[PDB]
Amino acid sequence: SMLKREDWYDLTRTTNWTPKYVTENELFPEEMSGARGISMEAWEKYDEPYKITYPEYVSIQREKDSGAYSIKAALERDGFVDRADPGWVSTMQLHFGAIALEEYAASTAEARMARFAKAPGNRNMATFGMMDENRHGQIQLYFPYANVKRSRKWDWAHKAIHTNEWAAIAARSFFDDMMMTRDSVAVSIMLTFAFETGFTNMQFLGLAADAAEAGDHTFASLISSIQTDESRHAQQGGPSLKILVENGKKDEAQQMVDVAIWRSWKLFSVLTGPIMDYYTPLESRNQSFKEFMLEWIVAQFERQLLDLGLDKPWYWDQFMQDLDETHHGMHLGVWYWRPTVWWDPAAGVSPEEREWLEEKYPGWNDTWGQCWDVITDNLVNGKPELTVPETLPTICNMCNLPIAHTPGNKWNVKDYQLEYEGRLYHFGSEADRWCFQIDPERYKNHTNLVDRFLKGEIQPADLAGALMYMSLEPGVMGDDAHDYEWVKAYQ
Amino acid sequence: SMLKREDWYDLTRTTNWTPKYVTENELFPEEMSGARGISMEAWEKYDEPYKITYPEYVSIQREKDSGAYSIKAALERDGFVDRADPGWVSTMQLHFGAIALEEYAASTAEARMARFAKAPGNRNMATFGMMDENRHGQIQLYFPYANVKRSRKWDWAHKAIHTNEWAAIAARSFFDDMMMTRDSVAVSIMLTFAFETGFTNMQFLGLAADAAEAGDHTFASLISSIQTDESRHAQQGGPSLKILVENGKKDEAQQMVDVAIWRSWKLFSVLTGPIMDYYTPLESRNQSFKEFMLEWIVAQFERQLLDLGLDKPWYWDQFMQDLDETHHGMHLGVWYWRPTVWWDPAAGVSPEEREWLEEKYPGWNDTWGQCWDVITDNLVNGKPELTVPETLPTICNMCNLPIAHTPGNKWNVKDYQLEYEGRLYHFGSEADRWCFQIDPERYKNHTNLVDRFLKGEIQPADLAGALMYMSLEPGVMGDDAHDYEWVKAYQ
Amino acid sequence: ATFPIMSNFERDFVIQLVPVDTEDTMDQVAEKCAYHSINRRVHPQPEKILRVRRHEDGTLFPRGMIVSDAGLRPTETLDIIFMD
Amino acid sequence: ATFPIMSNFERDFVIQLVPVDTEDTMDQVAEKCAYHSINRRVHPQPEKILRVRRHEDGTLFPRGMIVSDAGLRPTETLDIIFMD
Amino acid sequence: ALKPLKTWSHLAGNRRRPSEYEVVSTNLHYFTDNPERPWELDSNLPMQTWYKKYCFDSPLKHDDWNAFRDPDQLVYRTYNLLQDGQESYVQGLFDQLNDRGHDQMLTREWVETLARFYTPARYLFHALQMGSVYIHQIAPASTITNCATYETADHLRWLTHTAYRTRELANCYPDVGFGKRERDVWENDPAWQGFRELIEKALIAWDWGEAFTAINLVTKPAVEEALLQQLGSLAQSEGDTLLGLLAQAQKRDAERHRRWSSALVKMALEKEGNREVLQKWVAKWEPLADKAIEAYCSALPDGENAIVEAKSASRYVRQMMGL
Amino acid sequence: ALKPLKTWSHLAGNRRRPSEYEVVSTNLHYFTDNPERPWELDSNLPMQTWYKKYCFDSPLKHDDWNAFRDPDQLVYRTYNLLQDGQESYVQGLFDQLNDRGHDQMLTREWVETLARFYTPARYLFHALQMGSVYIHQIAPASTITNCATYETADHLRWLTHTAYRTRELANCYPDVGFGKRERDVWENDPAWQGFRELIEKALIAWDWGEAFTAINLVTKPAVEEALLQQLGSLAQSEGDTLLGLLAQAQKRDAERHRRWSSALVKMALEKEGNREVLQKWVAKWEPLADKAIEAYCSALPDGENAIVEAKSASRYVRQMMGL
Ligand SMILES: [Fe+3]
Ligand SMILES: [Fe+3]
Ligand SMILES: [Fe+3]
Ligand SMILES: [Fe+3]
Ligand SMILES: [O-]
Ligand SMILES: [O-]
Repeated sequence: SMLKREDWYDLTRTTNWTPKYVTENELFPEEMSGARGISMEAWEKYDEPYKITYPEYVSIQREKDSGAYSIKAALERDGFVDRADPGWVSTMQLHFGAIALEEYAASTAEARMARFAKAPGNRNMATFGMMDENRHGQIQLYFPYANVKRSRKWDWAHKAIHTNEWAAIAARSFFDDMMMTRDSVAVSIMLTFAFETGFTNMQFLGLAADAAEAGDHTFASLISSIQTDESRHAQQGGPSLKILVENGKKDEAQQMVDVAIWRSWKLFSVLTGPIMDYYTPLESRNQSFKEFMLEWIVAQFERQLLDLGLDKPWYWDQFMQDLDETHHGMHLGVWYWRPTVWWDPAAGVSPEEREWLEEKYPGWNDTWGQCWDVITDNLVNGKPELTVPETLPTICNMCNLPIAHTPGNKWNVKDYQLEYEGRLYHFGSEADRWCFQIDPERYKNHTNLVDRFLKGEIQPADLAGALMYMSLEPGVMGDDAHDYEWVKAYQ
Repeated sequence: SMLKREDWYDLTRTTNWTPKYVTENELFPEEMSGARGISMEAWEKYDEPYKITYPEYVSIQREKDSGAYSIKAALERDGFVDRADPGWVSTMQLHFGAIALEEYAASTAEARMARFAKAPGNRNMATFGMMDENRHGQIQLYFPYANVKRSRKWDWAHKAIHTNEWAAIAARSFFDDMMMTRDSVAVSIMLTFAFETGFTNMQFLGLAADAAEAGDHTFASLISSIQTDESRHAQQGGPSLKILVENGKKDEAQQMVDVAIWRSWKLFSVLTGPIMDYYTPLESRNQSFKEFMLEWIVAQFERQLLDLGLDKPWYWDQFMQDLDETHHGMHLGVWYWRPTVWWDPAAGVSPEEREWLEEKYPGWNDTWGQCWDVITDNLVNGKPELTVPETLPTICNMCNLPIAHTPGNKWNVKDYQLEYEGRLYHFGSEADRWCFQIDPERYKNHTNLVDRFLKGEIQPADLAGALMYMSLEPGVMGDDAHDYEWVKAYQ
Repeated sequence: ATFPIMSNFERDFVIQLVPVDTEDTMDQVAEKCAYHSINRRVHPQPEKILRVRRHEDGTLFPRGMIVSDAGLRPTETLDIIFMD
Repeated sequence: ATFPIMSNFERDFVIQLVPVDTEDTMDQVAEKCAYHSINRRVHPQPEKILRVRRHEDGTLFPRGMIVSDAGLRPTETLDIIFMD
Repeated sequence: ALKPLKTWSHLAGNRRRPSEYEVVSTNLHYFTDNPERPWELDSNLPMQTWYKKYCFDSPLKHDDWNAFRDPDQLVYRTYNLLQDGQESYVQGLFDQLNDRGHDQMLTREWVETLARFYTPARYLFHALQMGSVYIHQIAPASTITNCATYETADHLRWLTHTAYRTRELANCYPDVGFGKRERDVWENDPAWQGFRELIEKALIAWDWGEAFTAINLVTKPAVEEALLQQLGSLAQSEGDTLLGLLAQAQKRDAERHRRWSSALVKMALEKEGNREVLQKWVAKWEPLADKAIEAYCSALPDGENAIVEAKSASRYVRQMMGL
Repeated sequence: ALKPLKTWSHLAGNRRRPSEYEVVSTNLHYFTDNPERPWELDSNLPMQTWYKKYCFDSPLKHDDWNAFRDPDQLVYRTYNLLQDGQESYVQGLFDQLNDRGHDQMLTREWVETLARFYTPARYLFHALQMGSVYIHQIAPASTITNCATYETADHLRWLTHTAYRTRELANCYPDVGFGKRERDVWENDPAWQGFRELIEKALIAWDWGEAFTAINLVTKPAVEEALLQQLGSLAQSEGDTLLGLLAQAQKRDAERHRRWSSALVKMALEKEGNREVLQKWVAKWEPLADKAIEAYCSALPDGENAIVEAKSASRYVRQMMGL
């Protein structure tokens, strides 16, 4: 006979001891542990709500891969990827390039807690965490791998993060700040609680739903599976915040959450927003990116924050108005600058799509439509060269993303500049500039693409130069997803 | 360390012993064993070419189901079965109803060898055989089961063989003769060597290929998997024939093979032939049913028969001419009598399909086309009632299938009648009548549907009566797969 | 009374069960057979006449002759051909 | 020599890097900015004139005034508005 | 028109949503559809007669055998999961106990005990295989047959373990005749004639009901207590941990067979007169079972005690079955 | 336009079709892309400094660490297959040995030996977990990191077995303090201070190269020979077959860690001057390893012999590694 888990579980996490041959601080340096003066005994109250043991893990995860990998081998020769809507293919190429290696990196973020967390329970759960991201990283390499003979772009599922392409920098900017350069307790909150519990756990759910609607059951299977692993490690932030509030650290906690949520939002506004409101076919759109955030992300954050004893970030109101604009500009930028990315941006501004946009976002044509009007005319009038850039856009020094906002009949584009130690920084939002100010030492000497350009680090100092700089060459340089097909509806 | 299979395998099949407390004949009654005077020691030469042990089995088959079942759970909510071509849906409904329970029955046929085969090697391989058919029977119940809320017809995947519907009788006629009522050595040859090695192993391969082309990856996955199990037990006939020839039984062997192949052919001419030449869309037809038989079935039979020391059946020539006719008539019958089957027959006689038919079968329109001309005119001229029957067709007393052949400008429909003990029997072919004559005791008092009708066993003795008799009612009674859509191309 | 026979209509692709009367004429038998073939999947032929011949030996029965006089085994197969 | 500034063109949705010359006139600066906005994703306005104002404090620079006299921090953000 | 159902029509109005088990295992046999003519052929064929005499005409009666349910609810899919787990375990012992030379530390006397009392069991295990595969092809309903199916595979499993171990023992002690002399021990050793007489005779009991009893109710408990239980405890006390564990592992299968055997009897006793039918066959075979346990266990050390413990245990099986 | 490749561009021109292993494990770390600034932030952040000092500045040098290959070629998918197999085995022993009351037949003396020499190992096993998970987040290349990943999971596995067994032993002998007093034994028992001093100190060796050596080349062989090898042989001779087998099972994992550790060293010795680097760290730590084996094994029966066999065996590890 075997025992019930509830009878011996506690013993797996009864691993703290009092060092004697080295001091506690040497064993757990604050810069890596972040105990913040909370005693070892107090961190021992840490109690993950979702428990699991090694044997259960290997058994469960063994069958998950068995399924995911079987699905793939079964639809392999069917070559669906060829009949797939270009808007979709671009979606995957973008996803794999920006996430594959970042997933693998997360493995290390987990490893940080696994070694430096004073909370024993946190340490073991993090070991499964590092195992979860090992899989996510490997499985998301194996899958897109099947398409490397279809386009050099798929090779970016592995190469992206190793390049200086602006979106890649933007990715590393976020991730490094949230999980690679933060102490253990910080990682549990910024990554696990804010990004995984707050964004990806439900994003991947919606992503899996969309994959299915597009007829892409291989990707749909991939995301669903990966998604089922999220809760197991995304749970690690909860208990940490409880401990910090339970003591004299409610403000420190609050500030990490505030930073993490906003930085997440931004990355989300360029990687997900553009995709569900422009790359997905009109007849497959269940709800807008805004409705998605109000229903599956925002409400949950307030709940999480309420039950935890924390408050809504100071920027909460602005953040919700932003749901009407940010991603629209972030989309216009990516498309208008297609040669600077490794996937083909779908314009998604057909007459029908435009009225859908107006329904979901009242006043769209009045503003965003304005720019698209000028762009459409030029494509119809045989002046496409006026739909591609001659300069670089202004990059936010925090989210390393373009500084854009409301245009048209309600022009409202702003720059939250700041002068710190003789240097002038640019910020795409109040929050972005604030994340810099609360901890200037952390971003002070970093430089975005535009800064590097202005310093002669990019040679030749022209557009062709910046392209070789961000490792882009004809073949992977992005263009219109449907080859400007949608333009015929205006001729 | 573990041992290599080759080192201990022989010991798993070193199980024969000399009975003392009962006689060898009591232990192995001839009616169940069929040793045919070949000594225990001589049957011990039996040596299956494909070996496998219990641990390998459970491990291998465990992962096969893991895959097949995962595929299904993944494409489940996608409800492909609804967008599928009606010709396809009918194909599956026909397949599941005629095979599901017959597969399960095969389990027992295997069990016969497992207990009564004097060849030890044959006995163990048959135990895995009975395990293989247990799966095939169960998996092919679980799958169509997913669609019982879509049509009462799916319920036939389980009910068919329990009814008296003519196709069901035809099925049981074949199977019972080949595997349920034959001695062990006979089963290894008639079922395993002739039907599984000779027909289904490659049929299922083609079936799996077709499932894929139709976009039905759940069924495609089902058949592929099942197919991978076939060789493991279909191999059991080989060694048996070797032993029989190696002794003084080459004629007995030859005669079983002759009977088994022809009876197989007939069942195949009504279940597969009609499907790949009429139910499958024109643009998914790789080759004709005839080309399929010449390439994947006939050539292999001659090879198998050559290397084994046997000769080609006496009817071999006729059998090959028959590849141009038999299935065409067998199709016309099923469609013309749709209300008598549980699936919707696809006419498959559109202008385009008709020219394809002419290419694959030169002279088709000259003959078969003739009948279809009259049928088409009536549907166009608003006289559909002339496209459904008022009587019963003449059933062959062996294959319990309609007696049909070449019509039109080359009319050649024949009846190989026979009078045995005051009764007049009807046979759809020379071979069919011959299978009866070589062993009259075996079919003498059996009665086909038409015989039962003519004996007052069906009441009322009208068509509505025979319908309740074969358990058919509006809802499952077959009609044109595409609702006569193809008729518009003639108006 | 009724007598069963199997109809192998010319130009059709199948034999069918067709009940006749022991009193029917080879002419009347052919008419009951045509019912299930002519206009169903075999074109009519006015310039021609339907005859009846025992399928087994090819024996041709006079247009007259009642089933009762043909010496047929119940369920016997008969050809229904077009001629003059 | 060249001097970098960030162009926040009116009615456009984004700030763009736009190199000017220390000798350029606020008028000539606006022309170099329009290049990357007007006809690209912002409609022209003949009845109107393009003016330049420091984005941070809203200060309006005379149509004349050369970059050199505006006292701008390199990379400074400037509004390019439509007025008279 | 008939409205599509929410389950198989023969399961409809079940009150509870049918399990995978009920969906893929029930009312599958069709030969029971026509007692006068079970197969779609001449009613006088010798196999028509065989099923009529040994299946339909069995003294053990019930009006709806298809109602039977396997307490474990095994299905091909779940049988392979469970067993692949168990095999990982036994194959694990094989691999690792070999690694630390377990066979080299057995004593000479115990090695000879294995050549006589252990390895020849491959004959009795295959015999049970044949015995349970016969119940499968003659049982009246598909749910009963399926239990017999998986039990037959367990039987082949035991045979397999034994085949493997015999090779290993022959490699470690090539002078004992391992793999070579089991047939003569099985056929000529007085310690095996008790069991050999029992199964040879039970192997020709064609009635499905008597087969169930002769093999599952009488013979198997005898073999299991004798070869698994008693020899297993002896092996352990003799230093053979591998066989002590292996034997125990196989007993997990045996316990499963007793569970469904017991369930079938439970169902059988609803029908008046069956208890008497079952008790009459038991009474006919039990005597041979005692003669099997006696001959085998008497030759083992503390044989008299082994013979008593086994007789007692195997009978206990049927006692609590209500017999 | 760039022509699509037949593999990852960094694997192109490999002469042989890349395995799943090469496809999902190579050149993944990106922090090594910019030694002057490994992370996409300010170059002066304390974590920038940490990686620069402890990763890039390691005395152990090589021009292309990404070239490293795990001899076992483990991937998440194949790690779970292998281990789920092994767990079925160990979990099988747990389940069945419990079934025949294995814990009730252990002697009183041996039970006390387990409370002192066995259960407190949960602290040393978790410690190794922490130790191997640190190597993972500081190693210079993704293939090296991955080995450390799976090894960390094996470490948590050993911890887990121990946690489970401690509960079972506490249920069977509630008066021993099982589960309750291991921390005090770990912290205050002289037989554990040798090992406790070793790992506590090794746990703060931040250089990736020294970490690999301190934990994988020196500490682990010491722990494995001491707690798995020596205590395992003693357990068996003392009647504890469960621990004798369990210990052996975990040693399969240990052997795997030695295989990749050895491969890394193989690769390291291509670079001139590394052998000396490795031998200097070994020479620094080896002394503490001896003090660990001595304190632990001296307290065991035949301690002097155990101390000799262990010292000899663990050193043999590094000897054949070419050190
Ligand atoms: Fe992940
Ligand atoms: Fe995650
Ligand atoms: Fe099968
Ligand atoms: Fe088969
Ligand atoms: O995750
Ligand atoms: O099969």
